[PDB]
Amino acid sequence: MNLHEYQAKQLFARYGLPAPVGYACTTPREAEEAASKIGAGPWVVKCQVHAGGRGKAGGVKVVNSKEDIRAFAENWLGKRLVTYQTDANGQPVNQILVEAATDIAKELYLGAVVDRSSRRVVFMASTEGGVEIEKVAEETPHLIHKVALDPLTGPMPYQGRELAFKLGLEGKLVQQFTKIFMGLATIFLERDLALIEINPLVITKQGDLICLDGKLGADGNALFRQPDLREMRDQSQEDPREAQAAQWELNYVALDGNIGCMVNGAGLAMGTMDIVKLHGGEPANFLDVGGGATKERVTEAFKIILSDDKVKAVLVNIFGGIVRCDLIADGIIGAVAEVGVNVPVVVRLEGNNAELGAKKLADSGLNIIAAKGLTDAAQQVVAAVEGK
Amino acid sequence: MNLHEYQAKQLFARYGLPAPVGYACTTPREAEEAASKIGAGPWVVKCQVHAGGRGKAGGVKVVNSKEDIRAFAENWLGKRLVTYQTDANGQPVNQILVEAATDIAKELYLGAVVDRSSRRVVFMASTEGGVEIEKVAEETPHLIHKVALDPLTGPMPYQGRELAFKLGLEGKLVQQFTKIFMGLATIFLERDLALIEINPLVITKQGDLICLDGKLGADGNALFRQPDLREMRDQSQEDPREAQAAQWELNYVALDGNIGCMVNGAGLAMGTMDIVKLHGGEPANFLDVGGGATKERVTEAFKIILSDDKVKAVLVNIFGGIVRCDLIADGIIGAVAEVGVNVPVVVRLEGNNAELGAKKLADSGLNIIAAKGLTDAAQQVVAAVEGK
Amino acid sequence: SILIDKNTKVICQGFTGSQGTFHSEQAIAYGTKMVGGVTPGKGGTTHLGLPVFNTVREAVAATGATASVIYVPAPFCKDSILEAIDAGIKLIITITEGIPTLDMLTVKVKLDEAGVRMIGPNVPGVITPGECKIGIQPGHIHKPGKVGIVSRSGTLTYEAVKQTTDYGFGQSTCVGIGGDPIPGSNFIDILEMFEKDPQTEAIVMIGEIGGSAEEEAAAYIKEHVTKPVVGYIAGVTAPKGKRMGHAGAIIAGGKGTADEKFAALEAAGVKTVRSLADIGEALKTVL
Amino acid sequence: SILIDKNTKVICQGFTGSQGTFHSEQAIAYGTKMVGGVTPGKGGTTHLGLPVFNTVREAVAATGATASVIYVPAPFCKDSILEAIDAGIKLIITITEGIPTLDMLTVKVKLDEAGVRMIGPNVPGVITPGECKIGIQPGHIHKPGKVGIVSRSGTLTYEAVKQTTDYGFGQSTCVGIGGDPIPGSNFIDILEMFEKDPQTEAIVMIGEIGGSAEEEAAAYIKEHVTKPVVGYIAGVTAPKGKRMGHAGAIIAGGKGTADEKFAALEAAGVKTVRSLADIGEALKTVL
Ligand SMILES: CC(C)(COP(=O)(O)OP(=O)(O)OC[C@H]1O[C@@H](n2cnc3c(N)ncnc32)[C@H](O)[C@@H]1OP(=O)(O)O)[C@@H](O)C(=O)NCCC(=O)NCCS
Ligand SMILES: CC(C)(COP(=O)(O)OP(=O)(O)OC[C@H]1O[C@@H](n2cnc3c(N)ncnc32)[C@H](O)[C@@H]1OP(=O)(O)O)[C@@H](O)C(=O)NCCC(=O)NCCS
Repeated sequence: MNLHEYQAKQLFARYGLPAPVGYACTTPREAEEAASKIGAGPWVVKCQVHAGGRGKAGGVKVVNSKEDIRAFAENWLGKRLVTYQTDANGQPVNQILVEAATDIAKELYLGAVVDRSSRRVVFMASTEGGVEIEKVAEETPHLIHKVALDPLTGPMPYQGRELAFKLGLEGKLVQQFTKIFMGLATIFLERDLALIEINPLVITKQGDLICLDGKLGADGNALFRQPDLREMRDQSQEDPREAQAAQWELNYVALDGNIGCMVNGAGLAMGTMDIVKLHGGEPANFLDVGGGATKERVTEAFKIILSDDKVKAVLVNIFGGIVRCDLIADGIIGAVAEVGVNVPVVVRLEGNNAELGAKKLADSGLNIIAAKGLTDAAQQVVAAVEGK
Repeated sequence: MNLHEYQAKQLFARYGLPAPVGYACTTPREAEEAASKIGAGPWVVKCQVHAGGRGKAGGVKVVNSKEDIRAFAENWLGKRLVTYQTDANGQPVNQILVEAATDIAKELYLGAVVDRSSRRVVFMASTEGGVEIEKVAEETPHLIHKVALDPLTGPMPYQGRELAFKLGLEGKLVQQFTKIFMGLATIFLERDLALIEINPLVITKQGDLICLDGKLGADGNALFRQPDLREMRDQSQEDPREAQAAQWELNYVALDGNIGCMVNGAGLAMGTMDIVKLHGGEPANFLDVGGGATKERVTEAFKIILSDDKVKAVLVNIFGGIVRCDLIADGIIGAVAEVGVNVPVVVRLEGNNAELGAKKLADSGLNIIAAKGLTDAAQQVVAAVEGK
Repeated sequence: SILIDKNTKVICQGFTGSQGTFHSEQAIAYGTKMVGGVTPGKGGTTHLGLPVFNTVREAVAATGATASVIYVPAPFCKDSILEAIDAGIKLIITITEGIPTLDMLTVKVKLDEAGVRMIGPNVPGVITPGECKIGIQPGHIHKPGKVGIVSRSGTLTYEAVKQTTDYGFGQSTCVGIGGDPIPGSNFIDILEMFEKDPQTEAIVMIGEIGGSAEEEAAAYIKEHVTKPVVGYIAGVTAPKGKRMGHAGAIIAGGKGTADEKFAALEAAGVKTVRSLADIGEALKTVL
Repeated sequence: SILIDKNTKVICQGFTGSQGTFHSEQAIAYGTKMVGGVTPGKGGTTHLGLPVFNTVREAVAATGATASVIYVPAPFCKDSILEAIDAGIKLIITITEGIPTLDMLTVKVKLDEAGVRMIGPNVPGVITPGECKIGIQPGHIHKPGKVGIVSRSGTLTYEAVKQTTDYGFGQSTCVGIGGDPIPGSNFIDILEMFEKDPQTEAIVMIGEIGGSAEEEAAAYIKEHVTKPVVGYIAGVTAPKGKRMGHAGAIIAGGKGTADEKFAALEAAGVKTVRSLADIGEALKTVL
């Protein structure tokens, strides 16, 4: 799960890591009243949303009057900021972070993730701050530097210095940097983070390192032992459906398309979508039942897939599972009738008595086709939509 | 450095580990007034000294009246408790620990140290509580159980359970034990301890695990990063001379003998003593100059060795060093005159111009012999004392 | 075949739990040599007609088992896996889903260092048709054979498993290496096995978007694998951004795309198939 | 000879400090190939006529050195040793005294795992008479020869070193493994070396009370060493209880006594000597 910028800076603070002085506000009054608590302007107002590119979108501004702060807060709180990292529908702004302006001398990049290839936590540092690192990697690689934490010894200082010297830092800035490396590396391990991204790590005109902007990504799987990160989850930041699909042990994700896919197994799901859009067709989504596919799960699954209206036909593909294909076919029927499914459904049962199951779907009456085989079920779902 | 029992229980507490309710008192009034703060008797009074065997020595008693507590405190505070683990001169009692009596059902043993052989921190558990484990090892080995912490993963729960099951524990006691294992193992690592010894780890009539008595040994070398343990050092518990020898970068330790040995190098020191007591002779002590053997170090070294009066002759054996043998010989002379050494000294210089040095000691006049060779210097120091 | 066989003796950690029970029965009925299980606090009892122990060491000593299968909830796996490693077990199959990535990061180093092999976590298991079955894969869609299967996906494996059984090719051994960011074994581990295995005449490699395990397997295949390999990558229609079911499922940095992997596999000499339905055909070809 | 020689190229960590400076000069004057040193923040300067770098990696890349000697204060060794291990250095000689035992516990595992050899900590160093000298041992009391020396003690080594030079036996190589509870190398490590070394005709093993490294060496000697070994254990007059200079110096548990070790060595076929003065004689005998 992702944390808001302000939440990350809070953590950073907690670990003795420099961040601009500021406050997260939930109303224009709070926003403007924060200007004084901070000091003299100009001040920086930033919408708090999980996606990036907030700058380009005008979700970040530097002002010089309580009037502007007030105006800015007034304009965004409640609205939804849409950046190049948000879906075309953007994300709600429920807090405006108001902090002090920083005298930027140079912008650096510091970040960490779990390198799947080297199977270690890797910290990256670059002199290319304020830039898409993804890009820096592409164009100028030799400007990115890495180190891997040793699971046996923990983050060591010589590593922070190595990066500091690569960045050409010297004097106190080297020690300062080494501290931030040790600090971040510790948060990463102790808080079970999946990613850290200090972009930019600023060197001020005054000559000090400060984290002007930070993005933290936590490891969902570790949340049971991360009570604090657990409480910082901001539901309003991700697609709602995905959220309920979750408590309902489903796994939703939407796409454009017109054909709804309901498969059990993330692999088979992508494979199903792939095969559908191979026979023409257009995958309207990715829904991984979860296997424990019971009748309720199937009824909920149908609701979520059909909560969207671009869906013209639903393709069910259940291979294996904990329930016998006949009981699975019933859940498909009972759900189609209850949720009052109003679309042609093409099922593809597999496993125990998929025979009897396939039949239960033919005699049901409901516009529930019962394809024979993956390849087939494809063509038929593709067919049932052609024209609409 | 060692910690008092009360200091250890404090730490244990800090880590959520069960210990009797009690208080460390420095005056009879405090002692007796603590009885009420605790609850109803009987209560347990225990002298606080670093050595063990306090029980046998009568330094621990179970009382049933404020009058006794008062009496007991009154009798020990200021006195020196002498046990089989203290030198025949005992150790000062400056605190009396007063805690609640415990309903002991069974006594177990839990302890940990750094096994030099396996190069790991090893925890030992046994059902032989209240007994010298050293003994249990000798007689009944199969009753001792061990586990080693993995430097890579840290203390794991399955390890605490392994020990718990060996001890025949079951039910809540297993989980309880596992907790104490995890707790102790953490203190050991986080606080850089060299040893932990919960003897006995008690199972109460009420059916719970509690640390009736604990002994913690910290790693001196890590004290720079152990500010708290650093402040708990109780100077009054170890021989005073050794203490000053320390700030004076010397390394003292006394024995019976009559011949004082002053060597540079712990190895050469024991080797010197060994060779002296090989040619008859009697090593009165072990003093490792430290090599940086300057004139002041030598003058201080002579004071400490001669702060004792069983010393009839001093044997100096300086091989190598940072100062040229002639300058070393001067320090020997200047010290013998200043400290007014009143004993026959037999030096054995080696290294740079040990020639000129050896001479400076002959023409000095002082009763400073200048032996030629290890073997020789021995016989001569042995000789210079024979008769006194 | 690789990893297991008729002789492999297995103990189950988390044996008295819902899933440990249910599947141990299935493995039992398939004829897998289940010699017992472990559940702290239940040692001394018998379950599914087998001894239940408190510690893995007790079980190993008592049964001489060498492989352990884990059905312990995520919050406790690091403790189960590390215990099994320490008890002497040489093959661990962790079915569990949800282990913190940092946990597996450490365990992976341990496993390596201790010379212990682990399939998983987050996997259906491993199966040698006719001989041994450790996991949750449908035993009825398999058939002793000549094709080896490795898959980052669970269900997809089944599609392939059925196809090879349907073309009467049979399976030498099926291995689900799993999804998770840092797994016990990767493609290159299992591939090097199928290569050195006589009974395996051809290989089916199933991957998906995310990471670069496949890209790395590709280079290995090209430089070390000789037997024919048919490959399939899912998630061509998957969009950048969200994680598709698994965490390693996201296609980030403009890398780890399905097409990227396909090409690399192709350039490595691997018979790729665009539709998961033609895996059987592809084999029929190369065989 | 073992460990080092005329060709060994050395870098010094903590090169610009008092001791790093003083002794680097001594090693320099002895003809040891000091190619540079490392001191964070002083990279780019030259010291004792040699390049000073900020990181070990820079130095290794710049000089191709393979051995590093450490003169860094205890509070920072774990960081120096781990850096050197990671920079590719294959031989580390840590002169430092005072490293927390838990630090060396971890480092020891690392060293092993990474195939890196370390003499120390808390040692005088290593010296191959006439060829290479890394440490603080007196170069003037040595003499190229046929006897190899291993010692848990610093100064004692010198007594032995002088005696062998005085009987015109000469030293193949001198190694102080150190006192500290968990050292980089133990007797068995160095012994196995002297054994496989042609130039070494006889061995002198110096130990002391505490632990059981000697007892373990004894069993090794008896089962694997063929060359003659003269042994000496100090601390026969040492009393149980206090630590004699070193932490590993205490004779606890009624074990690790001097006499205990003597016997074991004797039973192993080692020529023991009761007086450190007769080490030369003992050699004269066996040689
Ligand atoms: C592992 C998993 C199956 C467990 O589910 P489960 O069986 O319902 O869990 P239960 O609580 O019923 O059983 C767990 C058992 O673990 C045991 N246990 C706990 N810690 C243990 C340990 N360290 N060692 C051994 N057993 C342990 C307990 O015995 C418990 O059962 P019991 O106390 O009732 O006897 C579940 O967490 C999971 O990961 N599911 C997803 C698996 C998956 O999808 N894999 C992908 C394949 S495609
Ligand atoms: C190691 C020891 C010699 C250091 O003593 P020292 O030279 O006086 O210490 P100094 O402060 O003068 O020098 C240490 C240098 O380490 C350097 N340093 C610190 N951390 C460093 C690191 N990680 N890497 C490299 N150099 C580092 C500094 O450069 C410092 O010198 P500088 O900053 O002045 O240039 C001392 O701590 C010690 O252990 N003495 C006992 C040794 C012993 O008795 N051994 C037994 C043999 S028998």
